[PDB]
Amino acid sequence: GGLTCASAPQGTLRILEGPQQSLSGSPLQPIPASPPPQIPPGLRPRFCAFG
Amino acid sequence: VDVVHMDENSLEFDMVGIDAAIANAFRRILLAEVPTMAVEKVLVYNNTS
Repeated sequence: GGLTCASAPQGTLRILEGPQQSLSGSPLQPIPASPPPQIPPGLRPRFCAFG
Repeated sequence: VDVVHMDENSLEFDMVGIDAAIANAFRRILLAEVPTMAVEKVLVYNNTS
């Protein structure tokens, strides 16, 4: 009436919960790159010679 | 000598026909040898600024 060893298991199942990968879009930056410093339009000379 | 502009606080004469040594003498006189009056001593009775 006691507990005895039974037949060895024939296989093992290991369960884990996993989600999946999306598409590669690689959206690097809101406003991207190093935007260049640049000329103010027209500007004009702010200096003249004497005479 | 020709005088192109003369507002108050400005002059632009020409000074045609003189050497660089005399012109430079005139320029250095105006900057450093023409006399002016300016505060030299200050007596401060109170100053809570």
